[PDB]
Amino acid sequence: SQSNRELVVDFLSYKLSQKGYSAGGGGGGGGMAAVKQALREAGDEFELRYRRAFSDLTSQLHITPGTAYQSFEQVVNELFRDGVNWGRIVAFFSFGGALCVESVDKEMQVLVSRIAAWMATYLNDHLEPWIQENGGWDTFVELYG
Ligand SMILES: CC(C)(CSc1ccccc1)Nc1ccc(S(=O)(=O)NC(=O)c2ccc(N3CCN(Cc4ccccc4-c4ccccc4)CC3)cc2)cc1[N+](=O)[O-]
Repeated sequence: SQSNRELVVDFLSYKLSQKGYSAGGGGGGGGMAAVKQALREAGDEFELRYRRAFSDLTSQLHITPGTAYQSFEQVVNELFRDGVNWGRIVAFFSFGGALCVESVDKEMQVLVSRIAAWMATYLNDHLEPWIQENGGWDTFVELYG
């Protein structure tokens, strides 16, 4: 669903903007303004909390011009290996943002667009099914937002 794609572009932009960088922002364009906000906030606390499992994980996969989508999907699978939930859902995004920020550091913003697509796909072929069977996103905001 295009809706999801909007969240990715928005979340990614917010993550990049936090490090000074910039990109095609999405905090107002489409709809689901509440979802975007609730997500951004949820992402912040994500990194903050949790001592281990975060700084090392990001290193597990180093997105590269040669890297394939299959290599990125494997990292995501591990995240949702013991089921799926709003808690882990945020991880998916927080993980993508980190990759984008890294690509920029190595003068590879072009990769950013790629990560965005890779996320949109997995989002509509793994979590999408679950999200629909959990009160959609509206619930994520009602509980966490
Ligand atoms: C109230 C508050 C606002 C507090 S902050 C918060 C805490 C946890 C999750 C979200 C928000 N939100 C809040 C509280 C509790 C909840 S909750 O549904 O009970 N969910 C959790 O507590 C929770 C979910 C997943 C977790 N890991 C992710 C993947 N693994 C490696 C791991 C750990 C960390 C990062 C990446 C990875 C990872 C990387 C690469 C591949 C796979 C996994 C191990 C650890 C740890 C805790 C959700 C939310 N939520 O917003 O969705």
